[PDB]
Amino acid sequence: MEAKAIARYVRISPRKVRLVVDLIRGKSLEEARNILRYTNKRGAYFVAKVLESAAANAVNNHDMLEDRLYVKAAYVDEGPALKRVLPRARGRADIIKKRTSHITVILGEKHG
Amino acid sequence: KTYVPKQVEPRWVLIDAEGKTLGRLATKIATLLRGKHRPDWTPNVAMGDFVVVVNADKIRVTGKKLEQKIYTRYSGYPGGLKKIPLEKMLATHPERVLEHAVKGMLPKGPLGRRLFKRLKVYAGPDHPHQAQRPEKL
Amino acid sequence: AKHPVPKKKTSKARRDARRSHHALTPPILVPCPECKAMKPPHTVCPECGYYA
Amino acid sequence: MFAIVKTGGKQYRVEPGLKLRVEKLDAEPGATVELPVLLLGGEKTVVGTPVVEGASVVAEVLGHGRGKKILVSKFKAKVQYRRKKGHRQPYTELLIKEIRG
Amino acid sequence: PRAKTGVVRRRKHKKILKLAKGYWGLRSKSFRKARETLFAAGNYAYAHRKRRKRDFRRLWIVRINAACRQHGLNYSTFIHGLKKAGIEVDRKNLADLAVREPQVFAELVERAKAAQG
RNA sequence: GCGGUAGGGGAGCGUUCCCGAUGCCGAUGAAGGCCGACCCGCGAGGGCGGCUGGAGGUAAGGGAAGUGCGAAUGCCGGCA
RNA sequence: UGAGGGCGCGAGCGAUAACGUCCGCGUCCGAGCGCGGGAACAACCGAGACCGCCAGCUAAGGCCCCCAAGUCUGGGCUAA
RNA sequence: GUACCGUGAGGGAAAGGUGAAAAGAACCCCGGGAGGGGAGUGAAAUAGAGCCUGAAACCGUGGGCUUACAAGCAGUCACGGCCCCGCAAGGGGUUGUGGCGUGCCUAUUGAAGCAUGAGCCGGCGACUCACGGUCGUGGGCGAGCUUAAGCCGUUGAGGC
Ligand SMILES: [Mg+2]
Ligand SMILES: [Mg+2]
Ligand SMILES: [Mg+2]
Ligand SMILES: [Mg+2]
Ligand SMILES: [Mg+2]
Ligand SMILES: [Mg+2]
Ligand SMILES: [Mg+2]
Ligand SMILES: [Mg+2]
Ligand SMILES: [Mg+2]
Ligand SMILES: [Mg+2]
Ligand SMILES: [Mg+2]
Ligand SMILES: [Mg+2]
Ligand SMILES: [Mg+2]
Ligand SMILES: [Mg+2]
Ligand SMILES: [Mg+2]
Ligand SMILES: [Mg+2]
Ligand SMILES: [Mg+2]
Ligand SMILES: [Mg+2]
Ligand SMILES: [Mg+2]
Ligand SMILES: [Mg+2]
Ligand SMILES: [Mg+2]
Ligand SMILES: [Mg+2]
Ligand SMILES: [Mg+2]
Ligand SMILES: [Mg+2]
Ligand SMILES: [Mg+2]
Ligand SMILES: [Mg+2]
Ligand SMILES: [Mg+2]
Ligand SMILES: [Mg+2]
Ligand SMILES: [Mg+2]
Ligand SMILES: [Mg+2]
Ligand SMILES: [Mg+2]
Ligand SMILES: [Mg+2]
Ligand SMILES: [Mg+2]
Ligand SMILES: [Mg+2]
Ligand SMILES: [Mg+2]
Ligand SMILES: [Mg+2]
Ligand SMILES: [Mg+2]
Ligand SMILES: [Mg+2]
Ligand SMILES: [Mg+2]
Ligand SMILES: [Mg+2]
Ligand SMILES: [Mg+2]
Ligand SMILES: [Mg+2]
Ligand SMILES: [Mg+2]
Ligand SMILES: [Mg+2]
Ligand SMILES: [Mg+2]
Ligand SMILES: [Mg+2]
Ligand SMILES: [Mg+2]
Ligand SMILES: [Mg+2]
Ligand SMILES: [Mg+2]
Ligand SMILES: [Mg+2]
Ligand SMILES: [Mg+2]
Ligand SMILES: [Mg+2]
Ligand SMILES: [Mg+2]
Ligand SMILES: [Mg+2]
Ligand SMILES: [Mg+2]
Ligand SMILES: [Mg+2]
Ligand SMILES: [Mg+2]
Ligand SMILES: [Mg+2]
Ligand SMILES: [Mg+2]
Ligand SMILES: [Mg+2]
Ligand SMILES: [Mg+2]
Ligand SMILES: [Mg+2]
Ligand SMILES: [Mg+2]
Ligand SMILES: [Mg+2]
Ligand SMILES: [Mg+2]
Ligand SMILES: [Mg+2]
Ligand SMILES: [Mg+2]
Ligand SMILES: [Mg+2]
Ligand SMILES: [Mg+2]
Ligand SMILES: [Mg+2]
Ligand SMILES: [Mg+2]
Ligand SMILES: [Mg+2]
Ligand SMILES: [Mg+2]
Ligand SMILES: [Mg+2]
Ligand SMILES: [Mg+2]
Ligand SMILES: [Mg+2]
Ligand SMILES: [Mg+2]
Ligand SMILES: [Mg+2]
Ligand SMILES: [Mg+2]
Ligand SMILES: [Mg+2]
Ligand SMILES: [Mg+2]
Ligand SMILES: [Mg+2]
Ligand SMILES: [Mg+2]
Ligand SMILES: [Mg+2]
Ligand SMILES: [Mg+2]
Ligand SMILES: [Mg+2]
Ligand SMILES: [Mg+2]
Ligand SMILES: [Mg+2]
Ligand SMILES: [Mg+2]
Ligand SMILES: [Mg+2]
Ligand SMILES: [Mg+2]
Ligand SMILES: [Mg+2]
Ligand SMILES: [Mg+2]
Ligand SMILES: [Mg+2]
Ligand SMILES: [Mg+2]
Ligand SMILES: [Mg+2]
Ligand SMILES: [Mg+2]
Ligand SMILES: [Mg+2]
Ligand SMILES: [Mg+2]
Ligand SMILES: [Mg+2]
Ligand SMILES: [Mg+2]
Ligand SMILES: [Mg+2]
Ligand SMILES: [Mg+2]
Repeated sequence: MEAKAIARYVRISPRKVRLVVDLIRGKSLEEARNILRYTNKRGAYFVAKVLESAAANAVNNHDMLEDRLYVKAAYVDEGPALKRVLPRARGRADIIKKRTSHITVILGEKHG
Repeated sequence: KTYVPKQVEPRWVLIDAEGKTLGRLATKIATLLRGKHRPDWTPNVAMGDFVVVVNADKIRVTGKKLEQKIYTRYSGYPGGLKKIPLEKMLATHPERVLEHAVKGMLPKGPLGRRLFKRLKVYAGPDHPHQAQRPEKL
Repeated sequence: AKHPVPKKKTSKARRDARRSHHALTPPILVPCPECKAMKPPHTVCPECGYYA
Repeated sequence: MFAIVKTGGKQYRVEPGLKLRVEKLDAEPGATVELPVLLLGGEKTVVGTPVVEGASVVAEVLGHGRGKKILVSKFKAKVQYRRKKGHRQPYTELLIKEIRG
Repeated sequence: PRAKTGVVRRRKHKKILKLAKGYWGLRSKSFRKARETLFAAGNYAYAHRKRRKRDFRRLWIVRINAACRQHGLNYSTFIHGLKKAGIEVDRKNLADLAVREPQVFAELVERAKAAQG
């Protein structure tokens, strides 16, 4: 069986966190835990959190053995970004885009 | 539906170059490189003969060509246009002229470079004796 | 706006081709002598201690 | 035995008994139609005078049919000229049998 | 009575886009680039529908000339003799007998030779 | 007999709306959407099949137009 | 529709210059940047494309290799 | 006639949609929350709350095919390999080699032009109507043809 978990509407650029999501893709739970634990990135926080919550969902709702689950799949999409007005020289005014991202991690049983 | 030739078999050949004129010999050689001599002709697969040339330094050529023909070659640098007469070309590596003459007559596409690889030239004679040494003239 | 400007929209293929090297490397770790937990080499870490 | 028939304005080679696609021939949907047009033979029969004067080949008109659509599309720029036609060159599938030349 | 653009403009577009698939880049995603490239493709197709003839004629001719040169004469002598022999046979293509059944090809070589002159 | 710009002529396709409508089609699933290598027409296009969707749709024959977009440094929005 | 243009031919203007200019007769492009040759080359050579064929014959141009077809036959010339 | 703009007169917007009923998701779980995973309600939760239907650009994940000696308006024709639907023959996807190939619209004597316009997608967008002419045209009548305002009627009923 597989077990999903999704943290949506995370106030952070998707492309940025994707670098982190790609670093744990197809890994052991322990492996991913360590990697995210010692990753120098900001996305590490949110990705690891939705990861842990994912494992929790897996064991408590899909009775898998934690001792052998892994990152079956993982990805991140773009949420409705936030446009913000931004001043500039000679009266010109450009708008900034405080983007956002939906992070998704799914796990599964070891082997059979 | 026209015949589609299956997996071919290579065919090595031995060709002399003593007394042979540059142009004509090079032309027949080029014709032999492609499979144009064989009724299984197919322009998109290339399956001609492994042409081998020996005694390249013995190639004839008419007129004051020896002293008058000039081989040009250019590097990206300014004034980098180098040019060497056929006399000095025969002074150093001689087969270079047969190779030039043949390549210049090959199809510009990649398979042309393939056919060019399938072409062996020396001036000894002797060669990779290998297996096949079928002489023609 | 002023002086230099991209003459053409960069193709997505070209863009990602640029992004080729952006990938991250996993942090290098070694198991510590004290606990079972992972440590980054030549550094001490909590849930542990040291000698001398 | 090898055989060369010339029908539909075109010359096909033919084995004894094989399915073939030829230009539409005005005949019954499933009868017999000898092709008096025939050249050469299996054991060599060079057709000196254009057609061999003493040979033939028999075939059954298996069925009529239409070819798959080929879009023709002319377009000359600068003068907004565009033309688009559909097309299906019809045909009959001949089934070859006896090679009684 | 008002009539918006409605379904129409989409449908049409979609249709053209259906042909566009297989093309590189925006040229297969964007309707406009798709249209242009489809035009050029249509013209190329129509032209190459005439190119196919020339191409196959040439291939055949080369093969014929080769196998014919195996016997001693060139393609010009071959066709001269063959057309002079009365054999309007063999739409040049069917000289594929160079490949399979080359003996028949050889007898044809003779029949062309003697009738040539 | 049939290259074809400006241009003239002929024949058609689709959109909305009315008569045909106290009708006929629609939960055994309307309109719209996604998919197709199938059917028909030279073509605009019509039809069938699978999926989605959830309350409308409108024959044959006629009628009337806010009726067909790829460009206007076009307009609005979305996104690179 | 009333900016036309190139080429050949007959003149003016210019300088028996111009991808110059202004007329006259014809031609082709324009509207044939559709097709084969002229390496590429709107108007020079060939030639007026309704559609399909992996049929045939010709045109200009060519028939040593790139590149399809004669290193064809017979007879002279040229040594650059 | 609000937000917002302008000292002022004035300018001037966007923004409608759960479901029959809120039955608006208790309780457990991860989490600081946000957000989810069960469970439950419901015909449907791919109706989960700016929530019916969810198109295109655009961004991602997995898969099939493919590429690191190759010169390209990105296509096309040909054969071949790998992959896939099908008894059959055939067909779909991809692209290896080979032949060929100077974007679209516009403005032009002439464009592939180093002339103009378009980043991309979706929606809005341009030959109408009124009266009066003019030829053609389908009909009614014909040395005649036709009424206008109005009145009567009706409430898509026409008549005088
Ligand atoms: Mg990956
Ligand atoms: Mg943070
Ligand atoms: Mg085929
Ligand atoms: Mg010489
Ligand atoms: Mg070199
Ligand atoms: Mg190429
Ligand atoms: Mg070599
Ligand atoms: Mg990618
Ligand atoms: Mg230490
Ligand atoms: Mg008939
Ligand atoms: Mg019968
Ligand atoms: Mg124009
Ligand atoms: Mg025009
Ligand atoms: Mg419109
Ligand atoms: Mg493709
Ligand atoms: Mg031919
Ligand atoms: Mg005409
Ligand atoms: Mg016409
Ligand atoms: Mg015009
Ligand atoms: Mg309406
Ligand atoms: Mg009504
Ligand atoms: Mg009604
Ligand atoms: Mg129901
Ligand atoms: Mg019912
Ligand atoms: Mg039913
Ligand atoms: Mg249904
Ligand atoms: Mg349903
Ligand atoms: Mg409607
Ligand atoms: Mg409708
Ligand atoms: Mg539907
Ligand atoms: Mg019709
Ligand atoms: Mg269709
Ligand atoms: Mg259809
Ligand atoms: Mg349907
Ligand atoms: Mg209702
Ligand atoms: Mg109607
Ligand atoms: Mg437009
Ligand atoms: Mg536009
Ligand atoms: Mg915009
Ligand atoms: Mg931006
Ligand atoms: Mg005037
Ligand atoms: Mg004038
Ligand atoms: Mg002028
Ligand atoms: Mg004038
Ligand atoms: Mg004129
Ligand atoms: Mg003139
Ligand atoms: Mg002309
Ligand atoms: Mg003009
Ligand atoms: Mg003309
Ligand atoms: Mg041309
Ligand atoms: Mg040319
Ligand atoms: Mg030409
Ligand atoms: Mg020349
Ligand atoms: Mg020249
Ligand atoms: Mg001439
Ligand atoms: Mg047709
Ligand atoms: Mg003739
Ligand atoms: Mg000449
Ligand atoms: Mg001639
Ligand atoms: Mg010669
Ligand atoms: Mg000679
Ligand atoms: Mg000679
Ligand atoms: Mg001679
Ligand atoms: Mg405010
Ligand atoms: Mg002011
Ligand atoms: Mg105020
Ligand atoms: Mg406004
Ligand atoms: Mg409701
Ligand atoms: Mg919940
Ligand atoms: Mg706090
Ligand atoms: Mg339901
Ligand atoms: Mg249902
Ligand atoms: Mg709410
Ligand atoms: Mg609704
Ligand atoms: Mg929705
Ligand atoms: Mg959605
Ligand atoms: Mg979507
Ligand atoms: Mg491979
Ligand atoms: Mg090299
Ligand atoms: Mg090229
Ligand atoms: Mg593979
Ligand atoms: Mg290709
Ligand atoms: Mg390859
Ligand atoms: Mg190619
Ligand atoms: Mg103007
Ligand atoms: Mg210029
Ligand atoms: Mg300018
Ligand atoms: Mg201008
Ligand atoms: Mg423009
Ligand atoms: Mg611009
Ligand atoms: Mg534009
Ligand atoms: Mg737009
Ligand atoms: Mg008008
Ligand atoms: Mg008038
Ligand atoms: Mg008049
Ligand atoms: Mg009329
Ligand atoms: Mg009447
Ligand atoms: Mg009348
Ligand atoms: Mg009358
Ligand atoms: Mg009045
Ligand atoms: Mg009046
Ligand atoms: Mg009244
Ligand atoms: Mg009443």
